[PDB]
Amino acid sequence: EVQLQQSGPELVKPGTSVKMSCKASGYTFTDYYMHWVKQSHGKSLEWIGYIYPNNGGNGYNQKFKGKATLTVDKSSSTAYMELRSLTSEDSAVYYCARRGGYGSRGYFDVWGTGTTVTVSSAKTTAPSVYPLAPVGSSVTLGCLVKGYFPEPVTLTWNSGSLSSGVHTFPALLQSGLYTLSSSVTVTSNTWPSQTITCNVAHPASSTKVDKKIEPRG
Amino acid sequence: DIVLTQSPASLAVSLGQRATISCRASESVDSYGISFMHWYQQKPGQPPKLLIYRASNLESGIPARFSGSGSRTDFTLTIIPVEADDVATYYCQQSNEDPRTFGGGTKLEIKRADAAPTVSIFPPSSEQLTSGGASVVCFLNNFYPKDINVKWKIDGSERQNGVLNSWTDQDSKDSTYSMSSTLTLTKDEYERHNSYTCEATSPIVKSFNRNE
Ligand SMILES: COc1cc(S(=O)(=O)O)c2ccc3c(S(=O)(=O)O)cc(S(=O)(=O)O)c4ccc1c2c43
Ligand SMILES: [Zn+2]
Ligand SMILES: [Zn+2]
Ligand SMILES: [Zn+2]
Ligand SMILES: [Zn+2]
Ligand SMILES: [Zn+2]
Ligand SMILES: [Zn+2]
Repeated sequence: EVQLQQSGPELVKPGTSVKMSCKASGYTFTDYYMHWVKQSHGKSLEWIGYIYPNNGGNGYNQKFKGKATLTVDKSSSTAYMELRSLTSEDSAVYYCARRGGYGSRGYFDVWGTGTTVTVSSAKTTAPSVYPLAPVGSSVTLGCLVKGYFPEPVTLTWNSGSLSSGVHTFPALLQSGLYTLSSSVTVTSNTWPSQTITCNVAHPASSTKVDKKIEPRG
Repeated sequence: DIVLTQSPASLAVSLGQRATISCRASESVDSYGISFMHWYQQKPGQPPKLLIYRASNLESGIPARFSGSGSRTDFTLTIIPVEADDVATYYCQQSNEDPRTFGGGTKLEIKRADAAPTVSIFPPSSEQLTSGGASVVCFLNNFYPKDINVKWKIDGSERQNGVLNSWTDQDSKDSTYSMSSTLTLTKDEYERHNSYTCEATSPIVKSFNRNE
């Protein structure tokens, strides 16, 4: 398997710099050109530049000339991109991508896992997690995750053993803070006799919370 | 730069039917008689994945339901038959000259039969009420098409804003959408009224009474 493993999400302050990595495995790193691409939520893809690890040669989109710097560490098979003078226009997903084919005009054959950069002054804030119990054949329960920053959180049901019948809704910003919710629908004979618990993790605050959904009243 | 214009922006296609997506380039992207134009699929929350390279070559491991053709400035991607899990954004991209450039994307949606949402209403949890906030949550699950109206009423009177609505992407199995609608109020304001209703459009209606 060809793998391009990118570094995790960064919350970084306006005007500062951020450096992100792409560790390659499953091929000889120095035989392929590594390119970088920006995707702004979650529409346009834009080509940034490239670097050849074999010899060190590199090139840029004019647009990114004063913004991005590409480097490699050959011994650990890793490409780096550093972005400078950050503004909220730099908030985006960044991909490394390996050039395939035999020449300069090669397509991208493998894309990296993506690094999300959030450019913000705001502080890391742990979510509050609230169980949503009901007020026929099926019952629907919920989980409300309110007041965190930055993205992401991960939300599962019963550690992930309950994945059928789940809808986890995209987070939205309210008052500079994220909120998300999730529903799970099970058969009426399942809960409350069988317990159902929302699991929420927000790595940026090292918080994990399990909330059991209990019958109201 | 070389501009790539895709059409349409959004393509609705029934299961089993053919999808065709166009990409026009503002100049030829041929060199040596070879068209340096590629197609990628991007599923929501996922990195792009190569489908077709050099206009017509099917990438290893991509199903033969996908194909490409064209040359110079005019390219098409075809999916036949379309399957429920082809919902994604499809991107064309030229590599004939620097800088590489991509089209704006085409979103594939699956046309299917209308479906009423299953609607569930949830009062503020008592944990939340202990902190001065009150959010009332309505889930509208498994409906089609995506454009639904959700209305809140407090003691039968309509309310916006404090309303936040979030849709899922189209489900890759049953081609439905779901959405959540959250009404956020102060705890003071929540406890000044008794009757809370969410309505989805004749509308599907869920209510509760705060005292019951
Ligand atoms: C007539 O010249 C041909 C022919 C082929 S062929 O295999 O499709 O016939 C090519 C197939 C693939 C080519 C590739 S690819 O492997 O990176 O896709 C690049 C170039 S390039 O312009 O030197 O970058 C080429 C330049 C000229 C090329 C071809 C490529
Ligand atoms: Zn131009
Ligand atoms: Zn040209
Ligand atoms: Zn569903
Ligand atoms: Zn009032
Ligand atoms: Zn009232
Ligand atoms: Zn009653």
